[PDB]
Amino acid sequence: SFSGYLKLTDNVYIKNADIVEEAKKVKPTVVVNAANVYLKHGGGVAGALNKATNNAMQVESDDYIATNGPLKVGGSCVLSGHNLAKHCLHVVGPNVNKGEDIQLLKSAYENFNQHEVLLAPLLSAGIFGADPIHSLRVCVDTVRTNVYLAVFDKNLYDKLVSSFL
Ligand SMILES: O=C(O)Cn1ccc(Br)cc1=O
Repeated sequence: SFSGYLKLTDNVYIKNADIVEEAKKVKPTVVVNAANVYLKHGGGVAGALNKATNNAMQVESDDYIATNGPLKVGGSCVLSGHNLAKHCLHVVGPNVNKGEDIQLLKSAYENFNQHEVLLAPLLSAGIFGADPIHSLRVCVDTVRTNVYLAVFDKNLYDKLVSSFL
């Protein structure tokens, strides 16, 4: 199971970890991907998860987009977790760098409530441009299911823990 996590609330846990390495170790039922609406897994968490699947996540995602069209910002889809998890929940948080609406971050986190337990990154953090402290606050105030947050950057992990209200 999940180990070495710091408990933030009744249902939110956090660890300084590479989510790919965490997924390979725990083999969770659900790993959350920081997806974009096109499921183009180029960089950040998406690029790293996709590379760990030997591009199988991207091939599967391109078939999903060909059939269904793009996701909405704030939306999600459930696809295979390949060698990382039973399922991958591709969640689209708003990308501030692309001028997307930051109020959609709460809608993005609501997707986590459809899964009892998840391994996840902070939505809209990193290359998505949002304030990670604000993302963690929205996470704790929105997600009611068991979420295990993997924060890649040590300095950010330390700041998130020390500033947590
Ligand atoms: O650490 C993360 O999980 C995401 N991330 C990565 C690197 C930096 Br710097 C900021 C940030 O939000």
